[PDB]
Order: sequence, then structure tokens, then C-alpha cells
Amino acid sequence: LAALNAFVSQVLNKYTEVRGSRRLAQQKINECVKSQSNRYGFCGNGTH
Amino acid sequence: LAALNAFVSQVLNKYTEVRGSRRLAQQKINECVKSQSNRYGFCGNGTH
Repeated sequence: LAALNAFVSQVLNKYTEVRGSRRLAQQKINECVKSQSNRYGFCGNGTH
Repeated sequence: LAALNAFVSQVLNKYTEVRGSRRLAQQKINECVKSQSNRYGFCGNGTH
């Protein structure tokens, strides 16, 4: 039972990073695929 | 052995925060050091 608990407590921590990674994916889709953003150092190091 | 496992599981979680902290540093270097960004509330509370 203690072995199962430590695994659950790790899977729950693992799910948290993915939702933080999805915000960046949505932001890039919104800014570089539909709008041609002009912020330096953002998609591509040159002129998008 | 169980004492070592809990320490490894903590060091691995610790390394994950630094990767999220480095993106902000790279963004600030790319935006305020080379481009003079104009977003309010970003580097400095006034006019950069």
C-alpha cells in the first residue's frame, strides 16, 4: 500500500507540468501561426 | 535503499523548477537587453 501511495503522489506531480507546458503551446499557436508576432527572440531568432 | 529513493525523487523534482526559471531569464535577456521592450509592468515599473 505504501508503494502504491508513492506512485500516485508521483503521477499527480507529473500531470502538473503538462498543463504548464500546454499554455506555451497555445500561446505560440495564437501568436506565430495566425498573427506574425514581432517580439525579438520569440519564434525564430531572426525576422518571422 | 528507501531513504535513497526519496532523495532521488526530490532532486529530480528540484531540477524541473530551474528549467522553468531559465525561460524567463532568456526572455528578459532577449527583450530588455537588446530590444528596449515597451510592455507595461515588464522590466522596471516605469519607462524602460
